[PDB]
Amino acid sequence: HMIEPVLENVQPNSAASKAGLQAGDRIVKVDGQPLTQWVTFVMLVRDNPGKSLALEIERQGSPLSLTLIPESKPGNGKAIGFVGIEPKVI
Amino acid sequence: HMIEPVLENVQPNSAASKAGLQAGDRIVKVDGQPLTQWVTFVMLVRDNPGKSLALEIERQGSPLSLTLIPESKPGNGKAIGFVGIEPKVI
Repeated sequence: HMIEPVLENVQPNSAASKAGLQAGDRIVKVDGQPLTQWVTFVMLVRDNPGKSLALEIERQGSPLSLTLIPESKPGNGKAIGFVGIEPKVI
Repeated sequence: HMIEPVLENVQPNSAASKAGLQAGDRIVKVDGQPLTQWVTFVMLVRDNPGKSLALEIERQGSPLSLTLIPESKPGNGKAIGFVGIEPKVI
């Protein structure tokens, strides 16, 4: 296995904040695809600045659907997504 | 592109600290194996607790050679490498 898609910390507004995402939330689908690694999700975000992603998540074992919209960060090579989530500490 | 192997914050001992790494450092090779993505580096780590890593980095353009020995963290599925680095916020 690798790193499961569970939120460590969410910053304050912060796109992830505004969207309702909490620490401990687990991502289950994005745009109706299941995923199982954090990295899969990260690439998804970075690829969709200001585009809307539809998340099904598990929070306390119960389900939730949240719409999340990456902010747009220069990245200069060239324009990336940003939601403001602290990644689990390696 | 993707995410690059540049270190955001380093932590207080901590195999990464003992090993002598700093925020800003960029990983170039691990056991001669060149890398270009952050995750590539994360994998390498978690997969080698107690094992030891031939490192080549770039600090202010100046190349440099270091050795990392990841601590041995649970994960309990089953025993993972750890160094004490916080990843860029995402």
